[PDB]
Amino acid sequence: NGPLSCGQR
Amino acid sequence: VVGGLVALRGAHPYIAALYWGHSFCAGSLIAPCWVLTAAHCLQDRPAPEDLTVVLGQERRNHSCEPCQTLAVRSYRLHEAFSPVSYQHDLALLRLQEDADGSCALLSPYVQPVCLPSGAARPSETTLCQVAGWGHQFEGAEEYASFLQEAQVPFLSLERCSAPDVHGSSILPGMLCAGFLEGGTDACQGDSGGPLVCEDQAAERRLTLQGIISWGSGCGDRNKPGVYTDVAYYLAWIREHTVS
Ligand SMILES: *[B]([O])([O])C1=[C][C]=[C]C(C2=[C]C3=[C][C]=NC([N])=C3[C]=[C]2)=[C]1
Repeated sequence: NGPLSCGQR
Repeated sequence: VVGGLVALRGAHPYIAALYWGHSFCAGSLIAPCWVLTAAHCLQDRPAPEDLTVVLGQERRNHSCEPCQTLAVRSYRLHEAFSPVSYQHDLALLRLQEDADGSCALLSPYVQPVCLPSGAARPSETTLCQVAGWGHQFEGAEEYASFLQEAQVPFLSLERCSAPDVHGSSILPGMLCAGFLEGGTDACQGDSGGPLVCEDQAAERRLTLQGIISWGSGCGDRNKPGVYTDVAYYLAWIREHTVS
């Protein structure tokens, strides 16, 4: 599924 | 930790255990080849060769199926760390890669934690989880065997600095969390532990915001734990994590 992003949404 | 309960096996993928000589500390996987800990853990400057890092552990010093053991190739203490004030209380561990060029081998039990946004303003309302294998009460005889975690609210610097809390002891780069009422806290043996706090602006809603640094007495009244403020050090972490 790939990584879940660590970014501000 | 005091006032907490045993954490679920899949509950703490990020947490790392650090062993050397007679010593122990915890830390957080913030990238596959990098652990963030407290500098005061490595105050005595042991040799990387003597350091053993174990990822994916649930029971302190217990072998397990998801567990992964790793050597440490080097580590960096923050250049301005003080063993007296504990200001700037953080350190980076560079994990040793294997022949395939991998360090941590990610899985559901072993995964990095997101770094903090930093720009967003800190709030008292924000809630955090603190975790560790240290003393479950003050005067405790041994370290916990199963990882404990407990929920604690963030505490504003202006209220932690206030003279009824910790006063002049709270410096730039530090942060506090816990109930002024007491009861829930990290304790001795919890050094280098990750404080993970709600971040409404983050996609995972959860980021590493503190490193377990110091306090006064396991869970005492009016005395929250003091943590290294990870967001304060983003630039330092980015800069020495290219490395
Ligand atoms: B460590 O495992 O290196 C460590 C040694 C001594 C003390 C602590 C410690 C104690 C403490 C008491 C009450 N509140 C807090 N937040 C702490 C943090 C760390 C750790």
